[PDB]
Amino acid sequence: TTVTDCTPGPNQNGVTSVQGDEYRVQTNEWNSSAQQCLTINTATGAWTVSTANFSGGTGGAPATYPSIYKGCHWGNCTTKNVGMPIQISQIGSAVTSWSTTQVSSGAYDVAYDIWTNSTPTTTGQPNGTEIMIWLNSRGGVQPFGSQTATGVTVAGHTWNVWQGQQTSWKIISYVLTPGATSISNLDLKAIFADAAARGSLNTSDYLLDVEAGFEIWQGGQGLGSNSFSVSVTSGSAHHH
Ligand SMILES: [Cl-]
Ligand SMILES: [Cl-]
Ligand code: NA
Ligand code: NA
Ligand code: NA
Ligand code: NA
Ligand code: NA
Ligand SMILES: [Zn+2]
Ligand SMILES: [Zn+2]
Ligand SMILES: [Zn+2]
Ligand SMILES: [Zn+2]
Repeated sequence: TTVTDCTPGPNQNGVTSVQGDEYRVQTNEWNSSAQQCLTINTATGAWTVSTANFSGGTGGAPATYPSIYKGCHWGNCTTKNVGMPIQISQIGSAVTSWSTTQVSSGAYDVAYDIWTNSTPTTTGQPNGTEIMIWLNSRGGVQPFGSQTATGVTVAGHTWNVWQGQQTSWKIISYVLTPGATSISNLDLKAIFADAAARGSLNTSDYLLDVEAGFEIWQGGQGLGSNSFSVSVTSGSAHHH
């Protein structure tokens, strides 16, 4: 039940189904051909960056974003107990937990990447909002855009907020302050409400996916995911 995927970027994505295809793990080396290997437990969904040593500057785009997700990434979709796509305004609840393993070397973030879109499906780049949630970072890396709030309270935690404009979507990043290696029962509905209040999210958009992993600029070996869960609910109770 343990698989190792080194699919080289920048144009190939290696995608591994885990936990009955409730989640998928992707190499997603979207900006590099440097060696990157993931080791993935398909029963538990745990994974590790077992081989990586990225080099380059700490500015601009990262080399890679190896990640686990529920929902659709560029048309590659999970198939069990999904709850997405769903219009943000129609979400009943949305909760996630993530436990990570970090290394005190290199330059990276430890981040959720959450996509929204005007229509419920897309084959490519979402056109709504990218919501990032940085549990931690090191090595001097910073979020896209500009810091627009400092030490704000959202969904029971304290954050700095960064907002930016990409070519066809808006980005908002919640930077946990101080950083940590895990988060439990994070209320994404509360995050979405805040992002809408701050002008970064149209709540008529569809939520496409919830991803978590590491944007890596330098290093990367030994970063990992111990456990990951996403629950997005809708509809009413009904048994047959
Ligand atoms: Cl910007
Ligand atoms: Cl689950
Ligand atoms: Na499940
Ligand atoms: Na660079
Ligand atoms: Na980024
Ligand atoms: Na991004
Ligand atoms: Na809530
Ligand atoms: Zn990708
Ligand atoms: Zn906290
Ligand atoms: Zn905690
Ligand atoms: Zn905490």
